[PDB]
Amino acid sequence: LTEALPKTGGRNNRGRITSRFIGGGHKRLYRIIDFKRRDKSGVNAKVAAIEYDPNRSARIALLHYADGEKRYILAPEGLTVGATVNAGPEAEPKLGNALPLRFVPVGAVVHALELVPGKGAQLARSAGTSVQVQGKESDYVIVRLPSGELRRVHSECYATIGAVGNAEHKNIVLGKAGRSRWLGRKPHQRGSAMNPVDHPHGGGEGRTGAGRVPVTPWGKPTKGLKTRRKRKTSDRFIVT
Amino acid sequence: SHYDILQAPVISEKAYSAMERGVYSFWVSPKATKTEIKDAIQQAFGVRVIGISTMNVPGKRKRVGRFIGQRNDRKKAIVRLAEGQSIEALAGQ
RNA sequence: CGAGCUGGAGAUACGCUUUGACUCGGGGAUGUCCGAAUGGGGAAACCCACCUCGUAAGAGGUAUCCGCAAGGAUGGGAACUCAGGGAACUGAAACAUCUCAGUACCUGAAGGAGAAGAAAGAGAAUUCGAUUCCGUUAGUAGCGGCGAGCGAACCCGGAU
RNA sequence: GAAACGAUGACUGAAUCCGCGCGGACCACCGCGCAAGGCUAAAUACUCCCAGUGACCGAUAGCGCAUAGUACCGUGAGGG
RNA sequence: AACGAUAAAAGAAGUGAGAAUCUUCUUCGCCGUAAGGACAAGGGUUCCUGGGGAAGGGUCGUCCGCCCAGGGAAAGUCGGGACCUAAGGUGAGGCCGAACGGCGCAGCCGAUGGACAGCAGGUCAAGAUUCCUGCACCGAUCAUGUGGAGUGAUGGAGGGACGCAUUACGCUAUCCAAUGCCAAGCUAUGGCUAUGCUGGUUGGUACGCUCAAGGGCGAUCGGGUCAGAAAAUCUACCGGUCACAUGCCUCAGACGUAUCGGGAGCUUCCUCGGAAGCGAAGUUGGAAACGCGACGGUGCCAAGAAAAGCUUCUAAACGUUGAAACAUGAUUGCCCGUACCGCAAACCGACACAGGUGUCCGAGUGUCAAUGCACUAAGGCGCGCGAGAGAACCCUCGUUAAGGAACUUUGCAAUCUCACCCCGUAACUUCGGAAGAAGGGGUCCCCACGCUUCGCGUGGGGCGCAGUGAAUAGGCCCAGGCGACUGUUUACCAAAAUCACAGCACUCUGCCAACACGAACAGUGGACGUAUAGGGUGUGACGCCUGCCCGGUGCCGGAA
Ligand SMILES: [Mg+2]
Ligand SMILES: [Mg+2]
Ligand SMILES: [Mg+2]
Ligand SMILES: [Mg+2]
Ligand SMILES: [Mg+2]
Ligand SMILES: [Mg+2]
Ligand SMILES: [Mg+2]
Repeated sequence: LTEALPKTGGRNNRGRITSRFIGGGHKRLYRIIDFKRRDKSGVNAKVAAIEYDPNRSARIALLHYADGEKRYILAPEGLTVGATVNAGPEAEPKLGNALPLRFVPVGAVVHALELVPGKGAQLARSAGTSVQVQGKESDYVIVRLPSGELRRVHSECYATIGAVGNAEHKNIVLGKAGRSRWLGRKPHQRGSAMNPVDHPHGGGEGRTGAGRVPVTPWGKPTKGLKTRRKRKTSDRFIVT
Repeated sequence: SHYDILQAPVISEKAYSAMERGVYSFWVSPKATKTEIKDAIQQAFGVRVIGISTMNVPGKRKRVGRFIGQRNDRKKAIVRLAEGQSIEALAGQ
């Protein structure tokens, strides 16, 4: 049980319900996690403890850097209490060390991957997710992201050795409605159980369906929702 | 100034018997706070107040005439003086 | 002004008045608190401060936007004026262009009025000579699912 | 529309008085004007308020009121 | 027609023009986890006193929550402000927008949370942690004395700081019992003559070598600057030195002593009923919190506000000749709330309306237990028409010969069953269940003996038609459809086979994500998340499974 900030609940924007469903669940305080790790380069840290920290799905390791500054870090699958850890270019590719992709070997499994130097971790953060290094290009490294997509991440971006913790959300089977409620409000309200007024599927006389669409107009099974943007150049082979 | 503030003394059977124990009651300005009320009595009567308690009082009448009526609005201050009590000759009343 | 007055209040008491009350004109001086509201806060009319002078009482100051400053501005107006924005019912015996109509409404700015105004003009006389307003031209010329229907201007006569 | 002229959001972007704009595509000729700077009384519109008048009303009329935006209704706008 | 719940009433005495209805006495009946009592909201003088008697009061009023007049409401310590922050609101500057305006960091506003000093009694007709009496406490300013030097932000750190379930030990509030104590008298109907009957049986404070469960705590010298913007003697980290039991520190509460208080009643006067004076006893044993000791123990996953006050640090600063702190005087003590109604005749419901309304206290006997059920204390009330009669019919009830579903759309309705203990218990199954299956027996009173008690067990005896003797109080079973299950819904004709659900799938989305709100190159939600995540569609536990057709339509992919 250790220090953090309060994460007050909210399911609607500066007015009305914008992200559908979302509502119940326990109180939960926000724990500040170290995603950047750069300002602690060269300083060694000891894994004080791993902790149950909601807001995440992935475990959290309580780190103590020899200077006195205690920081929380995404605990990776394998990290134990007492195991030392360091950040920077001058840092070994060992369990829990933060080092840019240029110093990171090929085929070597990583997580907490950035996208722009500084900013912080943005890829493979959930438990069990990992990015595997494919092979260095120019001032960019090709990687295999959790989805299966290949991205050009510029070598200068930090990473953490190993796959993310919390083994597997598998034996977690919820079981009863209300385990869902311990977290988020009655989800999936069928649009076919709605009225012509309410949603496009809604209406008719009994059980049905006729054209396949979401809440508003669109269509959902197979329809490229992606834009014709810049980031497409720093990307290779999408599908799955 | 002094001489304003304390509008009138409190008449009633309870104020007259409170008098008999050196305790004086007045209808004062509803805005005239305890300290200002303390000073005004102290000066105008030439006596020291050892304690002061006060409270605001509402109104509302009509006998006849569709003139729904209206309030009046007071504040009643009740003071106790140190051992050598009495106020003027307007205490024996 | 010249004997009354003491508000409607018709009610008793106290009184005031030719050393000119009362009422009528016209200027002053007071003018709590809220309200643009303006020290800060606020569920108007309440709560809480700081500065300066001051014998305590008490008096003055503490909003933002223009500009050296002087000095100006915020808010309020029944309708009328111009501007930004701008419907539908309705009519077309249905309706979509069209109509209702740049009407209703909202919003901004302002005044006792405003707007507009001193020809890169009107129009065919090598006439006129800033603008507005009224008469008339004239339901003309023209517009128009050339349908419903819409509808000028010059000339000339006047207000100025 | 044969649709000129004004105006202008986007993109362009001239001449300087043997110059420039217009005269209902457009060209010639004839004719009327000086843009891209500003100010401006008067006649005109209205009626919160005041006065005068009326083949206007006179208490179910005339303003909603012989005075009330009250009583009363409504959470409120509002209605009365 | 009705006069607003079937919780009653009776008589006597009084008052008055007038009395079923107002007052007083004596009974009666009704509530008593309430129909008693204390708030909050809301209402606004309805409160008390004297008077009234037109309307209001479903009747009558001599009365009232009505009408008139007078009065009553007292705070340094209670609640709110002069303190703090949450959601939210606002917001100089800053980001957008035809106008009006929309956002938005710090800050500010905002309690429903944090913080913080007073307890016991007395008493107006009507106020009381507010007034009076007794004795406290808090802050500030100053006077005196001790101290003899530091004080220690707008900043740092510690602290405030927080779940759900279950539970060990001590306690108190509070409750019971008795041939404990104290007080008052008397009783007789047949008895008792007190070992009967009735009532009362200790609060505040101070001091105390007295008994005491339970709760709380490491101390100090160092090292790195790379951590807290900087500094720190503070805090974090690593290390060295004594950390078993103990050891410190605090004492819920009990006991003793003293003192102020209260205390059953007794007493004197009385303008009819109050006022004043006095004042006994303080036991032994049992029970006992949701309160207190306490931030205790254990277990669990869904992982349980912030900010100020507070404590500790240094920056700046004034300073060491007059410090901070302690101690004893004195002085000081602002504003608003405080009556009354407040599960209701004073609030919301047009109505003195069978409805609704958040919190707290809520006694005794009996009953495994209990805030259930019956009766009942304290207390409150008999519901603002009444009186007769004893028809049809209608409503709410009790019993019912013989029969027992023949009723009917349908056992609709109403019976039967009904608590606790012992015995006993089926198919089927997901191995939990089905189960309170089904069915049987016990149940009161006395005495003896045995034992873990309020008690229970064995034995013998007694009484009635009958012993959970009244009240509360499952009828059960076989088979099928649908839906797995708990759950949700049509406020006011539909509770369901609807919706949701755990689980499955297709699919989209690489992050300024897809998607969604929006004047908007604003802002925001998805998400302080990141593909073991998020959107959308469908199916709907679990088991076995999920086939054929790609022509048309849509979606993805090709391009000569
Ligand atoms: Mg008449
Ligand atoms: Mg009027
Ligand atoms: Mg905000
Ligand atoms: Mg009867
Ligand atoms: Mg007869
Ligand atoms: Mg079958
Ligand atoms: Mg079901």
